[PDB]
Amino acid sequence: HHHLKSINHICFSVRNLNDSIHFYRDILLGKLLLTGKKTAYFELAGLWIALNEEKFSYTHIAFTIDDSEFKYWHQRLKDNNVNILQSIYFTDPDGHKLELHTGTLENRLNYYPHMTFY
Amino acid sequence: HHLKSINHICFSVRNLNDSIHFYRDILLGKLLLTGKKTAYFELAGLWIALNEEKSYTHIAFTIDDSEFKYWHQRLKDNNVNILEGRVRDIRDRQSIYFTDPDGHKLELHTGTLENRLNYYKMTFY
Repeated sequence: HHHLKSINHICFSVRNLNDSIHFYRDILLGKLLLTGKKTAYFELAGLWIALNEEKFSYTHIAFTIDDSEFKYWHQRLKDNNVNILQSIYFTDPDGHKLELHTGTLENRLNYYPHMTFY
Repeated sequence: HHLKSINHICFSVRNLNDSIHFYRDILLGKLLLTGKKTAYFELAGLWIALNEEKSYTHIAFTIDDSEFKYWHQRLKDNNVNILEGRVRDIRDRQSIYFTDPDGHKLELHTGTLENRLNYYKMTFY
């Protein structure tokens, strides 16, 4: 009893809202829901993302894709000049670190001997 | 051809034991795995990886209205760094803003995306 229920949304600061809208809505195929003065809201991978215009290495957000889609995503990111760093590692136009994976994190947990599993 | 779901989020932290206490004891997540400089948790259905390493972003979780006071008191009782929100965010049981031991800003909210959309009803797509 008493648990946080779910993720509610993520918020990212961005230098240029138009560049970020083409990245999230066209290259990553998220749904644009609303725009305002210096803001945009998307639904992407079931997650509300809020971008805030204000004209780094200590966090990343990873997303799951169908493994049969891996070549489609790698080619899509490559052919849209995305900064690329089975798994794909990349950034958005501001440098926020993102990743695509074709397996759950739990399935990696099953992969890993001197670690301690709970 | 759509991304399916969130896989996990990762944060770098200065002190793994202090972050385990924050995400697992205070926020009631579950510790799933540790390695020399690493810990993984499940929190609110989300997998969180922490990497020990000796603003531009925030992450928000949903809580029920009926649990707002429980959470606000729990964070205060644990000396968590609480940040100011809008006027009436506390009294109207809307939002709590705070940070983890490293400064990563987090939020608890009782309202969803549809509630925010209805509320704003800016350009609506």
